[PDB]
Parts: sequence; C-alpha cells; structure tokens
Amino acid sequence: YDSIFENLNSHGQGHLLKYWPDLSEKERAQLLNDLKKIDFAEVNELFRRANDTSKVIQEKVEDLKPIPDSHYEAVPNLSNEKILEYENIGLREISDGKVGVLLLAGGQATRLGFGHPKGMYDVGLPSRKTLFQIQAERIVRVQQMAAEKYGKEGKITWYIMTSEHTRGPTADYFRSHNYFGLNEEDIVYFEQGTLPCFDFEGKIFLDEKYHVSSAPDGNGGLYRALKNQGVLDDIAKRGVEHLHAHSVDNILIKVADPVFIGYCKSKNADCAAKVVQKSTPSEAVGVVCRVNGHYKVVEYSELTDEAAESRTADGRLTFSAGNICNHYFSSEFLTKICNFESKLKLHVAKKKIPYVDHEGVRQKPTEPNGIKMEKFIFDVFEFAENFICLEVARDVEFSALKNNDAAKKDCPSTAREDLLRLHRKYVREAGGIVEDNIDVEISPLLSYGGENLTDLVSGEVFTISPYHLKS
Ligand SMILES: CC(=O)N[C@H]1[C@@H](OP(=O)(O)OP(=O)(O)OC[C@H]2O[C@@H](n3ccc(=O)[nH]c3=O)[C@H](O)[C@@H]2O)O[C@H](CO)[C@@H](O)[C@@H]1O
Ligand SMILES: [Mg+2]
Repeated sequence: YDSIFENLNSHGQGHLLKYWPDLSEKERAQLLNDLKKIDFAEVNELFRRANDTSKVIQEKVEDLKPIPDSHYEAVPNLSNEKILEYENIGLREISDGKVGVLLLAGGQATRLGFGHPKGMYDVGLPSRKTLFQIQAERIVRVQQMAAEKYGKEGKITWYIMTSEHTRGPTADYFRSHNYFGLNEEDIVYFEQGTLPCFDFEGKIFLDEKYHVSSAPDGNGGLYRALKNQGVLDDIAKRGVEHLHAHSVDNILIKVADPVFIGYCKSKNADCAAKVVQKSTPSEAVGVVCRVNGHYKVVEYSELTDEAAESRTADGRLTFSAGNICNHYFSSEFLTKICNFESKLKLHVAKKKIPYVDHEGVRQKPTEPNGIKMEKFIFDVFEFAENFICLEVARDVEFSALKNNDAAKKDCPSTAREDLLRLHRKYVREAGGIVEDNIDVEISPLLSYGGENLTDLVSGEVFTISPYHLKS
C-alpha cells in the first residue's frame, strides 16, 4: 500500500485510494488491479501535454489550408479501363495473400443506445444482416473474385481491434456464427489500450469506490496496440503488404476494396485516405488539409466554425475533403509508424463522466464534467512520404451509423436507406427495372459492388417489395 500510495501521490492521484477502509478484500484487490494497469508517470506526462492550452491556441491560429482539388482524383471520374486496371492490381494482391484489414471496433460510443458493440447492429435490412456479417460476406466475396481471376485462394487477414468492453462480445458473436463462412485462422483479435478519465482539475475519476474510470485511448491507439500485441509480427509472418483500416459503422464500406489497394500500390503510396465531398459545414466529418507543407486531417470537433462555413467562388465548402475513416497503409509505413506513436498528439474532449463524488455517491452529470484523451488514427498522415487522397462517391461508399433514429441523420434509417438506394442503382445498372418504392437487397455473397448481376436481373422487372437477391 505504502509504495502504491507514493506512486499515486507523487503524481497527485492519491485520492484514488480514498475508500480503502470501506472496501472488501475483493474490492481492494480489484482497485489495486486497476491501478497497476496505469503508468502514472506516462499518463500524467500525457495529460500535461494534451492540456497545454498555449500550444492549443497556437494550433488554432495556424494558417489552415484545404487540400487543393489538384492533389487528388475521384474514382467516379476515372475511365472504366483505369478502374479495371486498379481493380485487377488489387485483386492480384488479395489473391497472393498480401492484404489485411484493420477493423476499428474498440469504439465505445453510447449515442446509439445499443447495448452491444456497434458492429452487431441490425439496421433492419430485408436480410436483417448486421454490419459485422455484411463486412464478413464482402470479404468472402472479394476473396472469391480474386481467386476466380488469378487462381490462388489468398485470404484477407481480418485484424479486428477491440477494447476491453468489446473484446468478449465480439469474439463470441463471430464464433457463434461460424465466422460467417470465413476461416478462424484468418481472424485475429487484438486489444487497444485505455486511458483514465479526468476531472477539470486533472484528478482521475473513480467510477466506483473500487474502480478507476477509464476509456479506450482513441483509434490512434491502433499503432501502439499493433506493436505490443504482436500484430506487426503476424503481418510480417503472413507476408501481408497492404492494410485497409476502416471504421465499423459505415454500412457501405468496401472492405479490402481492390480499386483502393490497386490505386495505392500503383501510385506507390505509403498511406492514403478515402474522402467524400462535404456539402454541409456542420457534418461531423474531419477534413483533409495542408499545413506547414504536409497533409493533415482536422477533426470536425477542432475545425473552427469560420473554416467549416467558408466557401469557394463556386459555393462549395473551402474544406470539402471529408474524411470517411477509410485508410490504406503499406506494411513498411505501418511498422515505422508504430516506432514513433509516442509523438502522436493526444486530443481532449469534454464529456459527461459518471463519478463517485466527495461523499461516496456515484453521480451522473447532466453537463460535461471531465475530459477524455484520444489519439487519432489519421495523425500519422503528416509523416507519410507519399500520402494520397482518393475521392469516392458518397452514395456508393459512405453512410455512417452514429445516432439513433430521432436524430434523423447518420441513423439506422439513413443507413438502411442508403444501402437499399445503392442496390436499386446496381440492379438498374445491370439492366433491371425497379421503381424507387421497391426495396431490393443484394447479398454481398452475390455482388460486392454491382458486378455479377446481369444474368439475374437484366430485363427482369421487380414489382414486389421487399426482395432479396441472393447467392
Ligand atoms: C478517425 C477519427 O479520428 N475520426 C473520424 C471518425 O470520427 P467519429 O468521431 O465519427 O468516430 P470515432 O473516432 O469515435 O470512431 C471511429 C472508428 O474507430 C473506432 N474506435 C474509436 C475510438 C477508440 O478508442 N477505438 C476504436 O476502435 C470506432 O469504433 C469506429 O470504428 O469517423 C468520421 C467518419 O465516420 C471521420 O470523418 C472522422 O474524421
Ligand atoms: Mg479517420
């Protein structure tokens, strides 16, 4: 106790042991287990840098400039012959077993009110498939496409990053469903770290008398987790050369998109980000920018209202390159990143954090009472030697699940609506006849991105809703 107290008090966190006399021996052991999981020197060192307001005000007066339209291309503007070239390059890499996916599934947002990892959400499709199952079947299908073209049945290694409260339920969900037709050996779970939650005076919250308040350390915690969980070793052993990192909530996600992988390989990019066009200033998307001669993403929470609402001569937003958390990393760049993730800025967010008050009572604040600190995955972009930005069509590739339906944006209903609208488009683009009032869902096992539909829908008329086109 004495050595533990000193470690705490030398860093001003001695209050965490306040309730020691009232705790059972098991609660005492739980509390001590919480404390030994925290490096109080590194945490306290990190908090000071993250909350150095003088440096923050300097970053606010930076001459923030958007990525010029001249520095990126848009997939829908490419010729179909250039698209095929990129797709075939990506399909070859997938077939050769050189592609992995880094699924960011440790996020703990509560906005949705879902008592499970977000990946288990069912937005009410005719198939009633979850985000996890849809993504798994997209992996199945694109592996099949790659093997059918190039012979070898290469596998995408699915690296699923979890946090403490998602690790168990996520592994249980995939196991219960027989990995949705994928092989268990190719799905690799790894767990990101956490950081404690602080009040406005820099003292760490107690979630219970025997439990320190903590939260996942941001999706920028990927890099440290990759190293200390042995994932970089696994990547090197498997011969994986390309990594597709993306969020869990985008129901339109082109997992291991061969066009994306082929595009970045052909441009010899060490790192890349997909973007969509931002048309409302308040959309909660980061924007790709240039400052001091390198690329950056400024999170929606850190973009001034002035910059967000600034307009071009056209009337487009000046900052219109909307990040959709959909990134490419070369294996070489990834392993070099993980050796300097220490320098990665910690971002501060005001949050409503439950806490034990000065009277042993757990409160639930109605106004933000504390701070969480997060590393952001895109903060490595400024260290890339050949960063590439690739614009994609929003209706084909981005529809985020963030809020409940009452918010009416980025909700289950818009996610389900965006996917069904896209599949209606795929059916029409393959020669099928279907009106907007018909809900036709295309199984990912039948079509990854609109291919493989002519023989089934060309000339056919779809008049009954809902309809499920299956494999
Ligand atoms: C990548 C990032 O910093 N912000 C992006 C993110 O913000 P946004 O704030 O919407 O999302 P979060 O950064 O909270 O989470 C993004 C993804 O990372 C996962 N996650 C998050 C935190 C964590 O500790 N562990 C973890 O695995 C989430 O579960 C999800 O898979 O998505 C938007 C698009 O939808 C982009 O416009 C934002 O620029
Ligand atoms: Mg991102």
